[PDB]
Amino acid sequence: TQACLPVGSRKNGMNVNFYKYSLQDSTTYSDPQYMAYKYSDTKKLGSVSGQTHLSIYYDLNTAFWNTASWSSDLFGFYTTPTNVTVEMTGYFLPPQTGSYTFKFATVDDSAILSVGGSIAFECCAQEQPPITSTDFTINGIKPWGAAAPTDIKGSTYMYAGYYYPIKIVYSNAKALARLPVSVVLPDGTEVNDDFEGYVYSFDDDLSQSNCTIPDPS
Ligand SMILES: OC[C@H]1O[C@H](O[C@H]2[C@@H](O)[C@H](O)[C@@H](CO)O[C@@H]2O)[C@@H](O)[C@@H](O)[C@@H]1O
Ligand SMILES: [Ca+2]
Repeated sequence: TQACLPVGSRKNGMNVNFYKYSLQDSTTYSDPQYMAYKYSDTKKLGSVSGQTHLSIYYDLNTAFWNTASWSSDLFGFYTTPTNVTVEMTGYFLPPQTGSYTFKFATVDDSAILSVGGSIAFECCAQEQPPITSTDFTINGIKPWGAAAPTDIKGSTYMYAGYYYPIKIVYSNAKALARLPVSVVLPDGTEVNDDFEGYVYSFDDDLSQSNCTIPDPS
């Protein structure tokens, strides 16, 4: 897996961008091209930065489930979380060399995790429009109106001390939003929801020369 060594000032946590998703659209959220990149074909609704608590939960009254609703429940950002796509980007800093098992405990309605330079995004280009890779580490999809898969896991081998691009794209098509995010470290340590000290951001520096490490090994 391709990693990076950005030399700018490090920022804490991951950037989160918000994009429109059509209420009750039961097709788009499950299109692989949409989850990978097409979500950015609309104007960004806005963004927040510095996020370390990655897990998503929005709920509302069952009497309202066929309807849009304004709330700040997603990352403090005022939107309609009943119907929205979220892109989280940053860099993962492995404390140790080994296999890392990322997990989505379940999902509602869809989410992907991509890991690696030229997979999640290009090294030193975190803030750019999305690249087109559908080589997902995790691809979770809730069937329309039925139970979502659980313990949806994916492994990446990482070398200590390099920064690995990560991208989570998440969509809610209606009603409840759910995405519990965790990772199991090579020592068996579980990191649940709060990724402080494991995820960082760097401002784009497309001039930096030695940013990409094709083979960290
Ligand atoms: O019983 C259907 C469904 O209800 C709830 O999920 C809702 C919503 O969040 C989903 O996006 C859509 C489409 O799958 O279904 C519901 O409106 C949850 O109770 C869920 O567990 C369940 O399958
Ligand atoms: Ca939903």
